[PDB]
Amino acid sequence: QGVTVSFYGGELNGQTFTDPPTVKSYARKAIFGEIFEFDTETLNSDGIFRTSPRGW
Amino acid sequence: QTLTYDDIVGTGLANKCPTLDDTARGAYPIDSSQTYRIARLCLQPTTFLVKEEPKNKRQEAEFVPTKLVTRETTSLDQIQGELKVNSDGSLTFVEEDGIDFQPVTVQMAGGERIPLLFTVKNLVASTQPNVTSITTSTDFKGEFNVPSYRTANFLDPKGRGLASGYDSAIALPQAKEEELARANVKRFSLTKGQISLNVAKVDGRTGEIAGTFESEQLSDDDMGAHEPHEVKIQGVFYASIEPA
Amino acid sequence: GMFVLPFMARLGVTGSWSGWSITGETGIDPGFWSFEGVALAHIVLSGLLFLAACWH
Amino acid sequence: ELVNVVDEKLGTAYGEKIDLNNTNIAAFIQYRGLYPTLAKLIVKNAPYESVEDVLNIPGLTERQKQILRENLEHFTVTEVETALVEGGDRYNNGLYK
Amino acid sequence: AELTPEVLTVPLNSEGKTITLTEKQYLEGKRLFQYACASCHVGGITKTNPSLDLRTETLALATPPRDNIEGLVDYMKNPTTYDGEQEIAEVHPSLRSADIFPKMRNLTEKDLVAIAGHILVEPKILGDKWGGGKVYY
Amino acid sequence: EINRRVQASLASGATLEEAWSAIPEKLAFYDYIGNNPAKGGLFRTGPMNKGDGIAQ
Ligand code: CLA
Ligand code: CLA
Ligand code: HEC
Ligand SMILES: CC1=C(/C=C/C(C)=C/C=C/C(C)=C/C=C/C=C(C)/C=C/C=C(C)/C=C/C2=C(C)CCCC2(C)C)C(C)(C)CCC1
Ligand SMILES: CCCCCCCS[C@@H]1O[C@H](CO)[C@@H](O)[C@H](O)[C@H]1O
Ligand SMILES: CCCCCCCS[C@@H]1O[C@H](CO)[C@@H](O)[C@H](O)[C@H]1O
Ligand SMILES: CCCCCCCS[C@@H]1O[C@H](CO)[C@@H](O)[C@H](O)[C@H]1O
Ligand SMILES: CCCCCCCS[C@@H]1O[C@H](CO)[C@@H](O)[C@H](O)[C@H]1O
Ligand SMILES: [Ca+2]
Ligand SMILES: [Ca+2]
Repeated sequence: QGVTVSFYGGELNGQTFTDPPTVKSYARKAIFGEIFEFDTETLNSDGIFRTSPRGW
Repeated sequence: QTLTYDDIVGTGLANKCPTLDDTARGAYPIDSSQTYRIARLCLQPTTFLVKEEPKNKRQEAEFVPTKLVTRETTSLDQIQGELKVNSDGSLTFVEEDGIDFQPVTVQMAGGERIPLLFTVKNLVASTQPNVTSITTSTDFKGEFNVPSYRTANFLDPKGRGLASGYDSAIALPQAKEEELARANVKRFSLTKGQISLNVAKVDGRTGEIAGTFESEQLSDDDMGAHEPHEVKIQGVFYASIEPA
Repeated sequence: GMFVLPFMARLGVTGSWSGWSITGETGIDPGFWSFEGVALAHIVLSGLLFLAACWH
Repeated sequence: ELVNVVDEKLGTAYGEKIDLNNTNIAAFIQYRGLYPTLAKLIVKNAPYESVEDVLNIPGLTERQKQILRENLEHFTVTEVETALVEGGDRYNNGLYK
Repeated sequence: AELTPEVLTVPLNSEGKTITLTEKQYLEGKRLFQYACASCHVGGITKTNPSLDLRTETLALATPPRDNIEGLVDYMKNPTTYDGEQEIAEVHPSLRSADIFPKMRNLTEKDLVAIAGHILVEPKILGDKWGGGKVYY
Repeated sequence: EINRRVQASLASGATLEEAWSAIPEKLAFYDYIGNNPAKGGLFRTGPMNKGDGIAQ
């Protein structure tokens, strides 16, 4: 289907990606809503969702 | 004196190639004007050797013995193909079809299991020139194809595959992908193997030959997830040669 | 950091049921008196001595 | 860079037409007259350097050639992909309904 | 929604003639299809060859065309491969092979018309379920 | 609310990049499922940052 992704605002503002692996990677994050860059190194984060103090 | 399925079933003989008597030391004449085929090629492995992976490059690694754990399911059989007479008098066997692969798992000292696709798929094997008769001095040497041990639909335990399956580690929804690329992106191996067939017995009247073989090929690479091992397979073979 | 392995090797126990030896050989058969067989024998002895202690 | 070669092939003509060098044989049911007689001959005599080479299959009847000519617009050829043609997958690729 | 005369109106031949089945014909067609055919064709698929289904669009691209009463009735007498090239009565139930498929022995011409009408009406009711397999259950 | 603000920016003549760049990062961050308290696990312990990471 020749799917592309363009970003508006944020870090990636003004950029467009067309290679299927990259476009697919952003589509996978879009099921979570808005897309963010995370530091996963400082805490050795494992990539699995946890609840907030509201939940606990 | 001819055995039935009920004579054979459960004995292990079904995984064994036919043998020839010690009196079978004859010669099978080749008519350069006649066309020939191998009506049945059988390869019965007796030893699987795996080359160790040494830490020292100055050290020459050796092939070490292994324990077969997948039982009497290892032989290649009912293989057929053209036996060409070349202009220089050499013969070339061109494999056409048959039960020409077996998945095999052998186990190294310490427990490491080595799966491989023991095979002669697409074998092309040739003798020396000027083979006017097949004798106990005739040898066949050739190459074959070794496709991926798993084919393209195979799904790993987290549901990932090449022609099917997930393309990511779905249990880690927000992990960084780069470190998982080798496990996430399945790749299909296709390499070459080499084999030698040493004729040891010939029944000139029936066109049957038997002997020993040695073949070398790579083991399973788990669809690109890790490096394969080098394997050397030794065993006995049988072939029936017919005018075609 | 091996502490009891050298004491088994000192008196002739050099192989594993899994096929290796501490001298680096492959496909050796140590019989029952592998490192594992020694360990098993000591566990069984322990249990028998425990039961004897109860009786006495 | 690591690439899934099947996903990659979906971005070529393979994802748009019947690839005479790669596509599983059930795809020939899409068009009148191709399955199973021509479909078997096409897969057996693959691969082809161009779509028109399918007309050179030895033994084709004149009616078979006409049918192929009417369907060349639905065919393509790409490089043989090992992952699609091993395992007998052109004859049975593990998909039923 | 109702099983109307319009739903029960299906192509009789390849030349644009239609035939309007009665409700009793529709019920007879369902019964006869279950009796003789559903062991392999339940829900419009084909268990012993899932590549070929009973969808109207599939039947239309068969040779000769099978998306009408005459085509389906002929198929039950003298079935062919999808390209019309081979006669397969020896491995597919038909009147021609009623000797080896005994359930065909008592099917009358009237019965074959009902079975054909069932195959054509059922996708008009069930849509993608007909020939869809388990995905659409 | 994000879409409402973007549409109001476009209607006032902003470009697409300008409209999305006007969205506060804090507002976009609420529109992400990793902050949904119904995405955790009973034994996935600790701060949300331990899962998807520290948002940057
Ligand atoms: C039943 C027979 C038996 C056998 C064949 C073994 C065999 C073994 N034991 Mg086990 N063990 C046993 C019973 C046995 N054990 C019992 C009953 C216990 C509980 C006390 C143990 C507790 C034990 C431990 C904690 C360890 C072993 C270990 C071992 C291995 C090394 C042995 C060694 O180096 O000893 C060395 C023995 C000596 C140096 C003997 C010293 C004797 C002193 C000097 C005698 C002095 C008094 C004497 C009366 C003086 C007069 C003598 C006279 C002749 C003049 C070897 C496989 C080692 C191992 O590898 O574990 C996996 C180890 O760490 N064993
Ligand atoms: C109302 C109680 C409560 C709540 C809602 C919170 C909430 C929170 N705590 Mg706090 N905390 C509390 C009390 C609480 N705490 C108490 C009393 C202490 C002193 C121990 C602490 C000490 C503490 C530390 C040191 C930390 C937190 C952290 C956190 C955060 C992560 C929580 C987590 O991972 O739990 C996980 C919850 C579980 C795994 C559930 C345990 C369920 C038990 C084991 C069931 C037992 C069953 C029982 C045996 C069955 C018996 C049956 C029998 C009758 C037959 C979260 C905001 C973490 C944080 O992020 O800090 C910034 C952190 O590091 N808390
Ligand atoms: C299994 C034992 C079957 C029974 C019972 C019936 N059919 Fe069948 N059907 C079967 C196969 C294996 C095939 C494909 C044959 C081939 O090689 O082409 C078919 C095909 C049909 C078709 C053609 C479908 C198409 O898309 O062109 C029709 C119209 C059909 N079958 C009808 C039919 C009827 C009416 C049956 C009962 C009287 C019946 N079939 C029985 C397998 C089997
Ligand atoms: C010879 C030999 C050897 C050695 C051996 C040994 C060392 C042995 C020991 C043994 C032992 C060491 C034994 C013991 C036993 C014990 C017992 C037999 C016990 C019993 C008990 C009881 C009976 C008890 C009971 C009770 C209880 C439990 C509780 C309470 C009550 C009562 C008390 C009743 C070896 C191997 C080297 C080899 C070679 C040979
Ligand atoms: C081009 C593909 C790789 C970059 C885009 C992938 C999604 S974005 C990517 O996702 C990770 C998991 O959320 C984060 O840890 C990381 O910060 C973020 O850059
Ligand atoms: C008392 C019985 C103890 C149980 C013995 C477990 C098998 S023995 C075990 O096998 C592993 C796999 O082959 C080896 O890697 C390891 O070196 C060996 O100790
Ligand atoms: C309580 C567990 C008993 C298990 C007994 C296994 C014996 S096994 C047997 O043992 C002999 C003596 O070592 C060896 O020589 C021989 O090679 C070995 O096969
Ligand atoms: C308590 C039950 C545990 C019994 C385990 C008996 C292992 S017995 C042991 O096994 C080896 C093969 O693995 C052989 O090499 C060796 O000869 C044999 O004695
Ligand atoms: Ca990590
Ligand atoms: Ca020889």
